[PDB]
Amino acid sequence: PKMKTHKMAKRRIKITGTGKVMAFKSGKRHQNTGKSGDEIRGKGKGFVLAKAEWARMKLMLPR
Amino acid sequence: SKQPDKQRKSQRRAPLHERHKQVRATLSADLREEYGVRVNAGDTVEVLRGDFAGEEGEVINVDLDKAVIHVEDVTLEKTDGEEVPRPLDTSNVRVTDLDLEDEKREARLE
RNA sequence: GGACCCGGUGAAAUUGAACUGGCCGUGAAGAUGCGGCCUACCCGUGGCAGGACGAAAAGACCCCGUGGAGCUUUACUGCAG
RNA sequence: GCCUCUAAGCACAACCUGCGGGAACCCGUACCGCAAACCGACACAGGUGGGCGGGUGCAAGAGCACUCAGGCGCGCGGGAG
RNA sequence: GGGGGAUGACCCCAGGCGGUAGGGGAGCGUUCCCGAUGCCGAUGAAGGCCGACCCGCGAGGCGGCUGGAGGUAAGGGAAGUGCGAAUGCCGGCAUGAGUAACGAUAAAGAGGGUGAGAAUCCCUCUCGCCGUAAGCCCAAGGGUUCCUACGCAAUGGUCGUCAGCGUAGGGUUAGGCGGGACCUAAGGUGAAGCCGAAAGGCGUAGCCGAAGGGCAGCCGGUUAAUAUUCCGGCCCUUCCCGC
RNA sequence: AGGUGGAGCCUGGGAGUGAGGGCGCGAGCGAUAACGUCCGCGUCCGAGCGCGGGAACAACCGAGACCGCCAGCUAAGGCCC
RNA sequence: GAGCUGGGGCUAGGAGUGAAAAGCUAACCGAGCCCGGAGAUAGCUGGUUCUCCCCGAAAUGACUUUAGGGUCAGCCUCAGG
RNA sequence: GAGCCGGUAGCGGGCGUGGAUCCCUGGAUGUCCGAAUGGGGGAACCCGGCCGGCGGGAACGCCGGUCACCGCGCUUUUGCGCGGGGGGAACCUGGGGAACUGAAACAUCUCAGUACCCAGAGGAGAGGAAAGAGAAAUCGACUCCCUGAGUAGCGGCGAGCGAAAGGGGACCAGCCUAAACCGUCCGGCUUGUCCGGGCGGGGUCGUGGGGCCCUCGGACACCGAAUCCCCAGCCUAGCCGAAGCUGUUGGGAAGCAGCGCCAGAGAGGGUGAAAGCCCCGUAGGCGAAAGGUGGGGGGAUAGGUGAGGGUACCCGAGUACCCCGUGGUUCGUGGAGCCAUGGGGGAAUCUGGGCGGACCACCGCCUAAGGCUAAGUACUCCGGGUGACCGAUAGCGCACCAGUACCGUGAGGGAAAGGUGAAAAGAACCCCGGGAGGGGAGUGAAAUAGAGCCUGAAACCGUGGGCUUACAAGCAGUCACGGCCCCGCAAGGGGUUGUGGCGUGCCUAUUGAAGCAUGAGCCGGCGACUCACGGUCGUGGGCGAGCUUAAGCCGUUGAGGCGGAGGCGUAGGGAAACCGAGUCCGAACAGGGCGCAAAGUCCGCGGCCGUGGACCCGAAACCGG
Repeated sequence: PKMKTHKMAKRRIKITGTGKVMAFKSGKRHQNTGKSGDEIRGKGKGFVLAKAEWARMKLMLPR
Repeated sequence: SKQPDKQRKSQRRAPLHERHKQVRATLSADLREEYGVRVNAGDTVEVLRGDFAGEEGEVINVDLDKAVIHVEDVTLEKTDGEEVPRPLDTSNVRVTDLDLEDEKREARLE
């Protein structure tokens, strides 16, 4: 039987039929960061390769 | 009785007469052909195998017990000397003179 | 009084295996077994301890495992009272 | 056990005594037993509680040397030194 | 890899080929399930024992001797499968080694006797060791080890005709000795009573509980063994019926 | 450009070691001391980079071990025994 | 004599007892012993089998209560383009 | 159905077809212990009342039978008559209830409500007609299997834990009582109208019950039992039961050959070496009882409920509901409900009162705060069947004078050890010898099959023979050349070595090893990358929409075949609303994801990855009894 860090599955996660997977930018923001603006324009999404294998897998099945 | 060993279980552990079941057989032409129902046991016959094969003799002792019987004829002598009746391998056993001079013998088998 | 010679009895740890010499050199840096050399018949028993890194025991002194177990206080938390 | 007595029954039949007849069970004993028969896995110079512990000598005394009664020569013997 | 492969195979040359972790491909025997229009063997299943044909090989075949009954699959399937090796587990078997030990330095030696055979048994005569023990006794523990007639295979750290070893037979008797048929402390139980989540805890009286209390005898004889019990002579106690 | 010839690139499954040393050289430290360590450039060994040599000696000079015992040229290194 | 002792019992093993060293608790109690969690976990240690073919490793770098582990890279191998 | 006094084969004696041994079932004895129970007690022993013969009581008095523990009802009277407790491998619910270990620490968490202990029910308990579920105004007992779903979701959001309604399936199934309203009374207070307990009314299934007034209406509706025989199934033995013989190599044949038969029963096993036909009490197939336990099924028992409107109304509970403190639930303090309760307040009887997840309005559901309820799932001590299950170090450890010998005070541990043969025909007799044991004879196919006596290998100890050995080094040894010795694969090889020639053993871990680093004394056998569910690529192949749960049926062999809830692909993009081959950011045509079909899917077989004790053994320790 199987499941998955359901977690990460929650937060950051979720694949495209492409056989690929992505989660939201993730620079700094949302903690400390009076910082700047344009930097703001620094949170869309980030697709990390290689590892996204543990991931996907470990999730595998439903997502 | 549907397995190998349940044969020792309803033959000798059960009714010893079940071993009678063993004294089963036939014999000469007469009697036989005539049928085969209603035995005698300590009757006469003449084996049909083992060196002694094709021999003439009679039924001495219903040994069911040992699992077979003895045939005066069929026998042997020791080494000290004296003669003696050998063991009768139930197997090769023949009976034609169907012991029945005894009205009760003729009222069962022949 | 053993030890030694007789008769009687008759174990035991360790050990891959082995007919296992000294030298001066060497190799993983303290070699009977590798090189050169010198003495060198085959076996034994009564002994004498040096070497076989002899035996005993997978160091207790050491460090390493985000091992364990006991006592301590202004260590953390929690319970008993 | 001895004496005091309620309940209570004796109180010519309750207890004490005297004589005569009658009754008296259950289970334990052998031999070892400062010990090859007991604990130490073994015929292991280890331990194990009570009774006078015979005498002669030593100031006395279960200390001591010899021996009384009784016990035993150790359960492996010779032979060199 | 490439030049034509008919299924093999054959020819060129290029082209290497030492290899532990470790990666890919190919084969071998091992016990089983097929018996994909499969069955051998008393003139041997199989394992064993020994070998100068077949394969790179791990194995094959095959022939000679052994041994008492099996099982083989031409092909695919399945799996408790291949071992020096874990100071591995289990079993046997060698070492040292005919050296180390005889369990207290309280010593023996001689004559006869029995026996197949006696330093190691029996009788006997010298001699040594006890002697507060290497004494008899009561206990506790162990339970036939005790005696008698036979016997030595192993146990006796040598023998062994000896045994506290084997088999057989036999041995231990009590109104008064000890235990009970009497008594309680500790303690343990424990109707009632008291409190636990349940199991349980405590616990009065009464009961269990002993070489503590209490209670009626002793000396001699008598077998291979028993004995205050068996003999006998002497000394008693409790209960019961009668008067 | 390419004489080469046989490495190259992407996708994808299966891995192992995740700590090495030795030598030359250029640097660091260090008594320019160590078979010291510390980074680099090449090699080297990897428990077989097994054989030759330097006596012996992984290892430094030459060498790439498919197999062929009674062929032939050489390497490095040697040719008085 | 806080004397030695037999016999009878009481306490008990995270708790007892202790004229108290952590002693003694059925011959090694710094927390007994048997069965049970259970084949506890165990970067460490060993151990890790029949043949043969093909190629051919790393002992660095980056982050770690991580440094004698292991993630990702770098160097291997096989399938297709 | 004709043999026997059990495994004892041996001596000595005996019962038996005017139905013995033994197979069955129901019996009468059942000594002492053990819940023990009459009383005591270190079990298996020692003690007391009533009856009892009366018994030797030779001119003198005893065992036997018996009897009675204590907690439970209650005919209470002075209490007479019923139940219980002790077990029991595994499985069941309640009562109580833990660390390891994972999280690569560890306090939260996990292992778990597991392991253990306790109580107790049963042959099955568990549970069980709904103050239920959810929302299509849809569903309805409880349970269990598949599925839902590893989803919704819980969380130092880390390791992990991880529901349910709905759909498919097995089964079906429903009932009661306080429940003061009515009347009956019985007992009290003290006469009224109070509480009380036995009788009925009703004694609620899905809202009703009574009490009143008129319509009523005037026989098929059996449960969990109750009942009768019924097929009562089994209970052990029930018994028939097809068909060959000659010849033959053989110590033995059932083999090799010739003819011959069976047949719904060529299942196997025993038969002197392999039979359909020799034995088999087998499958063929029919058989079978007077006693012990069912459904099916037949009947009455049938216990039992079963229609109409109206009325102001009184009638399933002592605590619902609320505050705090825990539980269970997927819920780990949370926006956090339902149900269950530890303490404290302490409502209502049908416009009542909980519920649909804080709460509130409205809608929708349900009617508590007592009880009984077979069947559908679990578990093997028992008996049977079957085996790609084992063969004496494997299997349960234990294939038969083993949970016994044996160490342990105890709890507890806990072994080893099977095989002659066709049957004893098991070795009379003679020999050396105290014997054991060895030499002959005899059984015999063979005893080097010979009494722990089938096969009986190695290691290891012997007896002879070939070769070889005293100026010689290395485990090894292997290459050369020589002599002796044998040529059942001869002009080629065997074996042994005298010399010389080149040579550092073998394993793990190691930068590196001969090793002086460890591993191993020697031989034989055991002994270590497995299985399951998932997922993951590769491949062998069946359809492209592909594919099957659980179950229903069919089943020497037993033959699969139907089952269409589901689940992956059929677009995806997004937190979502939602849009959609387009979409999210945004107010901009600038990018991210995708479109572009290339389409899988099931299965088989594999290299792997997660959960697993899971490559195999290894410790110190923690936790329970």
